[PDB]
Amino acid sequence: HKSEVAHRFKDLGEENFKALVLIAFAQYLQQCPFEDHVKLVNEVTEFAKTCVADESAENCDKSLHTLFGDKLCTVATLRETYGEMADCCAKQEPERNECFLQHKDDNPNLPRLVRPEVDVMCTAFHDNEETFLKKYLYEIARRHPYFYAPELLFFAKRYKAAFTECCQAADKAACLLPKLDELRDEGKASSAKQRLKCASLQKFGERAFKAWAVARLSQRFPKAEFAEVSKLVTDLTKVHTECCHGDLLECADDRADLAKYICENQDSISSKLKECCEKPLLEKSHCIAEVENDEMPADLPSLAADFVESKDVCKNYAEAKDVFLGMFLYEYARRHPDYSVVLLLRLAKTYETTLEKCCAAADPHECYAKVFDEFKPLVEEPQNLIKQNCELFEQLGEYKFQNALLVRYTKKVPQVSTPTLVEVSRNLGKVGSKCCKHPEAKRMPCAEDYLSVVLNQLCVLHEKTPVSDRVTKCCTESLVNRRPCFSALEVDETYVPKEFNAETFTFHADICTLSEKERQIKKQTALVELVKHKPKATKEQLKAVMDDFAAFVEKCCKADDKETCFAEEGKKLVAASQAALG
Ligand SMILES: O=C(O)c1cc2c(c3c1c([N+](=O)[O-])cc1ccccc13)OCO2
Ligand SMILES: O=C(O)c1cc2c(c3c1c([N+](=O)[O-])cc1ccccc13)OCO2
Ligand SMILES: CCCCCCCCCCCCCC(=O)O
Ligand SMILES: CCCCCCCCCCCCCC(=O)O
Ligand SMILES: CCCCCCCCCCCCCC(=O)O
Ligand SMILES: CCCCCCCCCCCCCC(=O)O
Ligand SMILES: CCCCCCCCCCCCCC(=O)O
Ligand SMILES: CCCCCCCCCCCCCC(=O)O
Repeated sequence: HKSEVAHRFKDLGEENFKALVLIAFAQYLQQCPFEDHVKLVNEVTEFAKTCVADESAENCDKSLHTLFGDKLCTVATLRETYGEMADCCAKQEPERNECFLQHKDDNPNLPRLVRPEVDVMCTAFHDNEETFLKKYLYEIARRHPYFYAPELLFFAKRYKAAFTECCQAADKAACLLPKLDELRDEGKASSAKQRLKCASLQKFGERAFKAWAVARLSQRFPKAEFAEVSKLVTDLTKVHTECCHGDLLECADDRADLAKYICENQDSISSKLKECCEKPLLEKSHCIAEVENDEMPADLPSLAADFVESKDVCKNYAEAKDVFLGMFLYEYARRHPDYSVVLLLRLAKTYETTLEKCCAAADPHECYAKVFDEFKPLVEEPQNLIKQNCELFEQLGEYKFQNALLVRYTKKVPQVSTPTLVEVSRNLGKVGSKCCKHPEAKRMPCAEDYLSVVLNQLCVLHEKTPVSDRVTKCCTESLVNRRPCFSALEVDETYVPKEFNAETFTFHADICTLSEKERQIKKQTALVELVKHKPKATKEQLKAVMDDFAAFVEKCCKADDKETCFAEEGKKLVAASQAALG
């Protein structure tokens, strides 16, 4: 178009345009105050309106990258605040934009965002809704500078809905706080999955990513032909390749192009896309990314015909090995939306290993005739793991389920920092409560998506301050093998029990007046420390100390001299436990 800024303004609408301009500036200029950014947005928006009124007005024909770069280089504090980044202004495009991307700071060292009191938030929301929400959008964007801006805008709108509902409700905090907890977790997860996809693309390569995409789209679009799934896989891998490079505009265009193609070819792809494809440009690709699986065709044949029984297996394989393997994955994935993607990838890797070995024998058919028997234990392992864990979760409930995992995992990797052991076990308990509520058919995909997040949260923390060779091995192995590796960890036999420390197991009256969450973490922290000191304690011995501890807290909270009860009966609890263990 003659004026790309006018085209964006008309396509997005003013409100959306202004919010995305704020995010973009915040993600590049992560240290400038909110008020500086608001002025930039207003200036850009007033310029944009000139172009909408006259596409041939001055500078309206300039590229969005040129205009955006020119505006960054007008920031007066650019060299004093960002130093080296101000030298990108001496360059011409496209080198100037590439230079700017290189100086995005993923660890900007900003203070943690403190959640205000419910009444305080609801009052700010009423008195200045836009400043309240937009400031938070700026705070989140500068802290997550690679977070795809449209999706950040989508979260902002869900927050707005939470505040308009709950701030006019009788019990505001009971309404609002769980909504903010759930939204924060979702945003954390979404951010983590974006980073995970890019990290995996670079380490393991384009081929491995295309395999993941073949499985993902085949489950989603089971009625589409292989050739159509494979075309979509190529474009999706290009979308993620570009998007991981970090250029928002290039990422947005590539995504809009794929959404446009998908929506123009619904009849060849899926019957679930009609609603997404009626949505505005801004939301189309995100809607499609989250579309529900289409219903699979009825009476699909067994895979044994084309992949086991046919005389042409090795011939078809050797002609074009990745196309044949992609076809195997497509046929398996479309039939099993109830599998994790990595499970489907394990089956493809198993089939490939068998074909490489067998097609070289004189009688390949005999060699690979039982290959579908090798899939059975691979399928059953996560299936059984899900059944066992969900049944234990129903028996124990979320808190006690977290403590079951806390003990188990402290014993396997006692060297991990106690805060990390608590957070990971807590989050894994949340995966149980979320996914176990699903029917069996959807449990394993649910578990995979949330475990990907939790386990990479563990890996990156460990990466920063490593402690255990076994955790680094599971974190650096095949992502397809990441979950089985963590599951195969055994109790650390060579761990030297940590030395007793008195104040670690000293408790005060503050525990009674703490929030339920902080009291849970306080107790979970001490349970980890208990196992790190007595790693060989049996489950009976541990339950007894936990039962003793529970009596000690409820007796000393109702005590009228609370402080001395906690000290006196605490010395008793510790001395009794030190003899009931070891
Ligand atoms: O934990 C935070 O600091 C945090 C606090 C928050 C959030 C988010 C947060 C994060 N995070 O993990 O940084 C990611 C997010 C990703 C998308 C959307 C929102 C958030 O929106 C309101 O208060
Ligand atoms: O990668 C995925 O999980 C994903 C899965 C998908 C997709 C898309 C996906 C993504 N993504 O990045 O999420 C972006 C997209 C952008 C434009 C069009 C489609 C998609 O359409 C169906 O299955
Ligand atoms: C993309 C996010 C846009 C706005 C999100 C914040 C809206 C106000 C709620 C912030 C309160 C703190 C949230 C928290 O710490 O859990
Ligand atoms: C200088 C960049 C900010 C102004 C232009 C931002 C345009 C973002 C496009 C958002 C629409 C994406 C559509 C999609 O994801 O499919
Ligand atoms: C569209 C190309 C599909 C190619 C299929 C490759 C064969 C499937 C095996 C997948 C192995 C992935 C390696 C890994 O990440 O562990
Ligand atoms: C409490 C943990 C969540 C519920 C049980 C999950 C079962 C283990 C993982 C299942 C499969 C994950 C993806 C995979 O490895 O194939
Ligand atoms: C925090 C360091 C220890 C991390 C322990 C690995 C977590 C195991 C994930 C594998 C599936 C979890 C469900 C299960 O307990 O079987
Ligand atoms: C040497 C150990 C001294 C005794 C201290 C016991 C600390 C164990 C904390 C038990 C936490 C589990 C209780 C709960 O979650 O309700």
